[PDB]
Amino acid sequence: KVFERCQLARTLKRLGMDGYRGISLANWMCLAKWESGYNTRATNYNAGDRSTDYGIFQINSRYWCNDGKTPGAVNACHLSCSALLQDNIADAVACAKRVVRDPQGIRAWVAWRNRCQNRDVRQYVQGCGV
Ligand code: NA
Repeated sequence: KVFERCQLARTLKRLGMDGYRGISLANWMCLAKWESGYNTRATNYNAGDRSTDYGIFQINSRYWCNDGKTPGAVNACHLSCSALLQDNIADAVACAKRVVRDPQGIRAWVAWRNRCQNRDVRQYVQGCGV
């Protein structure tokens, strides 16, 4: 599924993402926008280390989900990476929350650092009723 902007903002708010571990909804929107263009079935294979990024948040298989084909990988979210390719984003949200419970927080995603950190992200939630 490719979410429209505001529908995703409300979906995320309903899932308890607004202010989760101090991360505003606008930051999560900026993250999903730059990681996948709000696309839940997005995938990116990293030929360099044999891992793959999954879903709307492009969560990596080396540490977060199990896809059975990533060397020496772990599964911190305790999910099959398949769960991160569903139209329903509940599991991807549970996993994204798990990611940010770690020291880096929202900084775990380099794209957030490149396109969201110290930027005016208000535009991502404007007019969505959130
Ligand atoms: Na894994």
